[PDB]
Amino acid sequence: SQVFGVARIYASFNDTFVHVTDLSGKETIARVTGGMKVKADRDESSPYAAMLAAQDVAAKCKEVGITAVHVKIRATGGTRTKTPGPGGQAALRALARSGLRIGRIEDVTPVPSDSTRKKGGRRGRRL
Amino acid sequence: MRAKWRKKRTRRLKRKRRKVRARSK
Amino acid sequence: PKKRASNGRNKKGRGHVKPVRCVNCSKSIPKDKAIKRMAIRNIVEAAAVRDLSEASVYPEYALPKTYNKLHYCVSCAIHARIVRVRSREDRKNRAPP
Amino acid sequence: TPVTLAKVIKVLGRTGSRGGVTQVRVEFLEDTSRTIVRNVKGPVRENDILVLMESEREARRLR
Amino acid sequence: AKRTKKVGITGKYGVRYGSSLRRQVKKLEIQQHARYDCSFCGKKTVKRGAAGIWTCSCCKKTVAGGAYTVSTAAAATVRSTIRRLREMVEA
Amino acid sequence: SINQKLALVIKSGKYTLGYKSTVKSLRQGKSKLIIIAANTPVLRKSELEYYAMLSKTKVYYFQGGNNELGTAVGKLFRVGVVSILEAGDSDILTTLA
Amino acid sequence: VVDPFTRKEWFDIKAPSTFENRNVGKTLVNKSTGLKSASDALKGRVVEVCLADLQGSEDHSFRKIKLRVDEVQGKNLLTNFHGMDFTTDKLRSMVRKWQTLIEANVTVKTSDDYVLRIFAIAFTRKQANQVKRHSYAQSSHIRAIRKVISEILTKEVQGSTLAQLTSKLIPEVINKEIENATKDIFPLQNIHVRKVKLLKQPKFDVGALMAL
Amino acid sequence: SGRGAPLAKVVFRDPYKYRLREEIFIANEGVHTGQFIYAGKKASLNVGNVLPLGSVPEGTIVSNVEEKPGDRGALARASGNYVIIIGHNPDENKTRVRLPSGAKKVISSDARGVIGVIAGGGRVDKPLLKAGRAFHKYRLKRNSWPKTRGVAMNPVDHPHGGGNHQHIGKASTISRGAVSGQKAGLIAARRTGLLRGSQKTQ
RNA sequence: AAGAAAAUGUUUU
RNA sequence: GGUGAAAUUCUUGGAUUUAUUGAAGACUAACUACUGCGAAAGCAUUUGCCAAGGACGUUUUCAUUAAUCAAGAACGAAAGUUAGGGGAUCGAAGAUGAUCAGAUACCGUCGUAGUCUUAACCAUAAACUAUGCCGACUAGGGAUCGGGUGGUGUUUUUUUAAUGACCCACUCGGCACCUUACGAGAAAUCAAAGUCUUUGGGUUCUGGGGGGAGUAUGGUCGCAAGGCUGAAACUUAAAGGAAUUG
Ligand SMILES: [K+]
Ligand SMILES: [K+]
Ligand SMILES: [K+]
Ligand SMILES: [Mg+2]
Ligand SMILES: [Mg+2]
Ligand SMILES: [Mg+2]
Ligand SMILES: [Mg+2]
Ligand SMILES: [Mg+2]
Ligand SMILES: [Mg+2]
Ligand SMILES: [Mg+2]
Ligand SMILES: [Mg+2]
Ligand SMILES: [Mg+2]
Ligand SMILES: [Mg+2]
Ligand SMILES: [Mg+2]
Ligand SMILES: [Mg+2]
Ligand SMILES: [Mg+2]
Ligand SMILES: [Mg+2]
Ligand SMILES: [Mg+2]
Ligand SMILES: [Mg+2]
Ligand SMILES: [Mg+2]
Ligand SMILES: [Mg+2]
Ligand SMILES: [Mg+2]
Ligand SMILES: [Zn+2]
Ligand SMILES: [Zn+2]
Repeated sequence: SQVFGVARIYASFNDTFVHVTDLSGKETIARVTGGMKVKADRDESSPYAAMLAAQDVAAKCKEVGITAVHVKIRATGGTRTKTPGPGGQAALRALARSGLRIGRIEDVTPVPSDSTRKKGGRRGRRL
Repeated sequence: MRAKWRKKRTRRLKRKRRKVRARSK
Repeated sequence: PKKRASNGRNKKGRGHVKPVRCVNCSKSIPKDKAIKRMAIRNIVEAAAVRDLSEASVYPEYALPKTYNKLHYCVSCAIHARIVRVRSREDRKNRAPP
Repeated sequence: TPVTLAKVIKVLGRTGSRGGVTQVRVEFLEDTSRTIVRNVKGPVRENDILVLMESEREARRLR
Repeated sequence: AKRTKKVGITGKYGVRYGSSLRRQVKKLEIQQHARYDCSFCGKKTVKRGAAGIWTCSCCKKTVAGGAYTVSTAAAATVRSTIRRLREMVEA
Repeated sequence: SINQKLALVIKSGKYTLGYKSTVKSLRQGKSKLIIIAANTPVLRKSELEYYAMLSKTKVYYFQGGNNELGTAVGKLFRVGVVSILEAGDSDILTTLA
Repeated sequence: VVDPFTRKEWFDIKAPSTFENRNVGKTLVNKSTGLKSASDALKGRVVEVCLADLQGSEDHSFRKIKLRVDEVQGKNLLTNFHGMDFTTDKLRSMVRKWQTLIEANVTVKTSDDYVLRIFAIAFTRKQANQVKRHSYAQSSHIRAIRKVISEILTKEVQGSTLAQLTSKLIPEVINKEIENATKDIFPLQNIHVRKVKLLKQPKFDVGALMAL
Repeated sequence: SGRGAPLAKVVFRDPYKYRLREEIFIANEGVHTGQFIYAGKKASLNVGNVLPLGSVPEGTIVSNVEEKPGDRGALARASGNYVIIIGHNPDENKTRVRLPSGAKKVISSDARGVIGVIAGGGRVDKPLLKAGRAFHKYRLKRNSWPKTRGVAMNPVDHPHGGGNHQHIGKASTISRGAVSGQKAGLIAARRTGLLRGSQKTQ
């Protein structure tokens, strides 16, 4: 009874992506970012920017014909963080609040069965 | 001086000495 | 002198333990010495569990949890208050709070 | 600009570097089974009506 | 007795051409002049003809190989890769 | 494994080593099993299989080449094919396939 | 300035032929034109749907199913089984400290031509009266258990086609078979078939696809 | 003679006449005498077999590859060289491949290649060590040795010739549009000097 | 969740 | 994208994101522990092969064959060296962006060598438990790993039972840990760092105030970097350890 897409919230530090696609993932609908929603070069990862981006994504999705989204939340993953950015929760809450229906939330952060050498040297970032 | 860099400076000085004596005959 | 009776790590009878990278600064620290914390937070708390439940298409969704093992170096753990400097007698208490 | 008001049901505590902000859990006057946490500048006490420009932003502490 | 300390086969070159070049030539000449086990008859009788040709004195069978060794590391990895791909194709 | 059974056959039973004696045993009908080295030429292997199927004799294919078969039979020379004439106090004939 | 959603048309992904429910949803694809066909743009798409949504029962909240559009009939995308995986949440929930994690994986060919890799997982558990707090295996138990699981998976395939194995995974009879076969080796609380990966497929055989 | 790679003489039966056709392949390493070579679309993926490029899986190592179907081998023919199949395009049937120089090339999928690497690899790793060895190397290739330096000639003989000291005098990087007699030195060099950095630019 | 800059101080008592 | 904030940088020849395949090389997360094995360096995907090893069990065997060890050897992280292979990632050098008073430092973007492997070198580390090995004795305690023994044990099906797992009690061996110290120590602390002025079980190695200095010189090993061995002249009243109050 519902038309379903995929939410694809990639919440890194320094940015968040709200990328609604079809159930296949080949066809994309309203990929929008906090970098497009604010202009400060520092606030791209802010939850306010994530919320505004998710609101725009939900608006364009409801115009296209999507009514529900299965949510796939991810961090940078790989070797870098594994911890979802500050914007993922805001994007998810905003999609929920903007009239979109929500389904089957899953954390799809790319996690190595073991990694290539992580960036930073053996002494790490020294601040 | 840190002892590691003391050792490094001594090694450089020691190579310089070998080079100077080798230039001499 | 020797600050910690065993060592600032957990390694007796091994000699070598493969290193891991700190999640915060990427410094190499032996896995036995790394400060390891498990994060089992619900995938969406956001003061919004009720919002996700109301917006969900399923009755009784039973929303999932995100699991994440975090490894800190000593410097990063102390700076980020994962662990705190303790008194000499308190250092010998391995019990978690 | 949507106009929404809430009422302070609890005063959590002082926040901000200089202690100027007050943390209040507020219950929305309309759809009163809804509470959000908000950051307030002035002096706040319980059962005070706050006016909200935006409805949805869980206020986190100001370090 | 031991006739040379380190030059080995390159003692034929005298003092010419430089120690490092003679060392490289020593390693490759020993490698190319060694006898190798025949993969068909099981004898250590495979010797080089011209570069890339390795003939077994027994059973008279010759194999294409590396210039100075019967099989190169590239040869091992290509044989393994083709084996893997062939097995995937066939099953 | 097959090394233990072969060693016990050498030390207790009867065996012959080599293509000519193996074919002789097969055409006399007095061989119980023939073990062919992996690096035996395929024409020789096929001829041995033909002789074995004519004499209703079992064939086992050794995992190693002639060097490995010689080592297994306890000799210092390469062995292309072994013919077990009597198994002795060994289960090599029955513990096959 | 272009609004590409005007030239997209919706197709029904009539994805399974036997699972519970033929409907998994709809997708969109650019309209067929002179030099670019929608059936070409489709027919390679993989839709990954939860087995709970595909069976109607929430006890399959993990075990997502991958379904590949293989042939198009008139706005309906007929798919076939492409693979199956647990969800990350369930995998991370099962993996716990103070217990041994036993993993087995096999590469086996189905009855007709399908080549698959099956990943099965199991976790050691304490007995009811156990006082010891970790309940680890002795790794010879692990080797025996992995041998048993490999034999079980290799037997369950090669006697099953893709459809038979798909109908066999849903009731999880393999899991209970692993439990029965390894219960006399070590307790093994949390036996599962965590993944099915499709490595090579036969000739497209639209006749064989037409099981729906 | 003059070829680092050994050659393999392979005898096939003539499909239309009763006779043998002997072909001279370049010997892939691992190929032995008495080995059966299978050439065609239905040949197996074994070293020394000749298959169309479209008939081999991704990552296949081939040699003596045709640029066009039927040119009977153009690419990866020197000793130790090979071509990697990096992809197929069945529609508009083409194969993307990695050439020994590192170039990406698109070849018709019906062009053929021999599974494996060309034998005689590692040949250039041995120092020639002697002008005599270079003389004998080029005696069977061509009259390209020894080579006189242009700075050592007279102005009449070369652009670099002349001067009271041996020196080029002007830049040795020569324009691609220069004419015959001007192209001495580094032709159309994108850069010069010791190579510091990474190659295979995106 | 985290939070930029910060060098120096003569000798003896 | 990246950052504390930026900028270098890439981007309508569509970057970032998505989906689908594919390849390369490295690596073996989670499980993973005051857990295991090894002489140490070390060692973590499955399976096969090949040899090896400790502990336990033994009413098996030999019968002092033993302990520690100059000389002499074998192995010996990382980095580095030589020649191939490979070169995904990270990344001495270098290029750059930024910060700065300067900043060819920290931070960012690239990136050669290296990182991986083969065949040879090198032989060093805070190679640490800063604690030689063998042996005996001297507190209490509970866990844990491997083996063994016993139980009216529980569970698991096979059909009686029995192996498996678990529980209880003991025991041998091991990684450790908790308390107390008869005891030791300058103390921190230590079940060994105890059984030492009430000084002796056996044995190897090392030190004799701080520099000069692991320098010079000679020898030896190494392709080299360097390793091993190794002074003195002269100089100096402290250097240093542990703890106490600020
Ligand atoms: K000139
Ligand atoms: K004075
Ligand atoms: K590299
Ligand atoms: Mg940005
Ligand atoms: Mg700091
Ligand atoms: Mg201190
Ligand atoms: Mg160590
Ligand atoms: Mg020249
Ligand atoms: Mg010249
Ligand atoms: Mg002249
Ligand atoms: Mg000129
Ligand atoms: Mg001129
Ligand atoms: Mg002149
Ligand atoms: Mg002062
Ligand atoms: Mg794109
Ligand atoms: Mg693992
Ligand atoms: Mg273990
Ligand atoms: Mg000695
Ligand atoms: Mg190295
Ligand atoms: Mg030392
Ligand atoms: Mg002194
Ligand atoms: Mg002090
Ligand atoms: Zn850190
Ligand atoms: Zn031979």
